[PDB]
Amino acid sequence: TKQHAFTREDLLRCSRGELFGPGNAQLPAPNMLMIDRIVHISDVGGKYGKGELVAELDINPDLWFFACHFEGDPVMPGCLGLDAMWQLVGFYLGWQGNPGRGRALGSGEVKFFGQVLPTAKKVTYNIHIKRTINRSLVLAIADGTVSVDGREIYSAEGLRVGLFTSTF
Amino acid sequence: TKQHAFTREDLLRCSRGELFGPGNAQLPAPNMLMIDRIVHISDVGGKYGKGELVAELDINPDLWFFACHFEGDPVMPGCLGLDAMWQLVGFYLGWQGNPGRGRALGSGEVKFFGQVLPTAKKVTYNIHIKRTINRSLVLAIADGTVSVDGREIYSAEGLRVGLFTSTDSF
Ligand SMILES: CCCCCSc1ncn[nH]1
Ligand SMILES: CCCCCSc1ncn[nH]1
Repeated sequence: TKQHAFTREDLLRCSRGELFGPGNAQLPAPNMLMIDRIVHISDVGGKYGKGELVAELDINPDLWFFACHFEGDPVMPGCLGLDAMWQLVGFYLGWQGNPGRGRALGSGEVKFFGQVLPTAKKVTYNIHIKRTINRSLVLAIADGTVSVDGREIYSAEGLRVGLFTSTF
Repeated sequence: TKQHAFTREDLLRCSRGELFGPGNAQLPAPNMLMIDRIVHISDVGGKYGKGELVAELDINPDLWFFACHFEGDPVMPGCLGLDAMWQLVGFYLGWQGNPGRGRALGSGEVKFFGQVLPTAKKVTYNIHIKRTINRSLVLAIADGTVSVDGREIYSAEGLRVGLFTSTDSF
């Protein structure tokens, strides 16, 4: 029943609410959307055996955030790479067929120890689903890392995203 | 260490690199800047006795992020409120007179347990500096909370921001 890779246009469709349906998970649209394509997604395998996503974002100097962050010293904001990981975990929940709107619930340790310059080519996200809880509220817990051109730069442990039937 | 409150235009000046000077801390400019004003900043008091910042962001429905996040369900992204806390801690380091460019280093527990709708009036940030380290790299550790119209919605423990001179590597 399941598609395992998505193009930018599949994601934009999701952003309109047309991939998972109305009242279900949506990715944000530009300029908040931090994913160009989902290269792989399954509910088996991964670090913990409970699924995995691999996603990419193409970089070029003209990306909007580089001009305002910072003047004379462009660099992609860490919060945006962080948010991509939440975006992806949300996407995963909706992709599993669960109903409701997505909201990030937070995380454990987050680390930034590198940066994305405008001279980079591609950012890649790797997410490992640790647990899904299907009680009175439905939620996913995952670890994620963000890499730029092969090199690992951010990490986030215990990312939490939850789904809300009635919008918190 | 002298001025204890800043206006939006002080912050835009900072964003140009004209408040703390070249090679020192800068806030980002719009649309990444998540602060309209810093209502209070000192290096004494706060939760831990090592300083405090209180800052505000005015909300209105036409803020850019509401239109793309999400279509049919606008809500301020949590990462942006989070980033405001890092922006503020960075600002604090430069305001103390330390040299170097700011980079968020991460945090411990982050919690989102409410939201900012476009019908809100004002987001307020409260940051408590826990520790500053002035070793070979200079950095600040702080807890912060984000509130909307009086109500507490996000919290971040162990926010870390560090300063990087022209010799310091990333
Ligand atoms: C203090 C302003 C927060 C923006 C910096 S985001 C960042 N990228 C790599 N490290 N940190
Ligand atoms: C499902 C997409 C993940 C982004 C939700 S961002 C958020 N807004 C208020 N709390 N958290």
